[PDB]
Amino acid sequence: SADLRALAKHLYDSYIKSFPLTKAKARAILTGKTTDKSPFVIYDMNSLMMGEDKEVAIRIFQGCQFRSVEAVQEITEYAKSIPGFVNLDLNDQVTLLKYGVHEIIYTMLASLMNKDGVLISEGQGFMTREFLKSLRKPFGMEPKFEFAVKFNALELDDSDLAIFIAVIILSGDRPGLLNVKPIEDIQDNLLQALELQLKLNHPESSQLFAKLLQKMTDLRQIVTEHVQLLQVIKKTETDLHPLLQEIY
Ligand SMILES: O=C(O)Cc1ccccc1Nc1c(Cl)cccc1Cl
Repeated sequence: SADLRALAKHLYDSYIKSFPLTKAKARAILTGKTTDKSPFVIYDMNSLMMGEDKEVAIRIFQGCQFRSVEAVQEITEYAKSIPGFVNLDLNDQVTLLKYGVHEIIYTMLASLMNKDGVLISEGQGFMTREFLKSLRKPFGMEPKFEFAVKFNALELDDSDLAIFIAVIILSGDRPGLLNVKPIEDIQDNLLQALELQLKLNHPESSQLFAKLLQKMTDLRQIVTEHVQLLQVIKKTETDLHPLLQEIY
């Protein structure tokens, strides 16, 4: 039990060290807290180009593409610090990440979100949900917002997210994995540690562990729909990053 707690601290340390915008910073920026600075708000085309100070719809997709890329670099950096990940068969490390990064992006994306919009550029900016929903065509972050709303109601902090994200990466159901068993061995560990952490950090909360695993369903749905859209865009525009091209 003391070992699981120690494993939780490790993941947390590494999470802090791998992701410069945490959920705690992001919430401070959103709630006008004096620990951090207020963002500029992008709510329309006028304030959009007013906010680039700092086609529009194409410019914002490419922007999301560039931010996704950095996300992958940071998530990759984080995976290397999960005990046993770097000991795994190389082809599988690549496999696990290739299929997990999207799921993690949306998880941490919820960290940047409220029912009214999302933080961007390390909290410097705040693009509104309506402005995005009105962006066209095609430009329709709306399901990401609905998951965010549901997701953020669990009220997990960064030390929760750190373990949960580790679990996601270590998914032995990932397609085309050579050796499944060691990955599962690691995930079982992460899982058991997530169980204890949620039981210690949210004691009044019931079945939060179960509730937190169920959300992995929602994540699959989101990512499938995302990939479909991106494939349609790829055939309606002739002219992705070498990392972006790799995952897709
Ligand atoms: O612009 C932002 O920072 C939000 C954003 C949009 C698209 C893709 C990624 C990100 N941010 C982001 C980053 Cl930079 C790292 C880890 C997880 C997330 Cl959600």
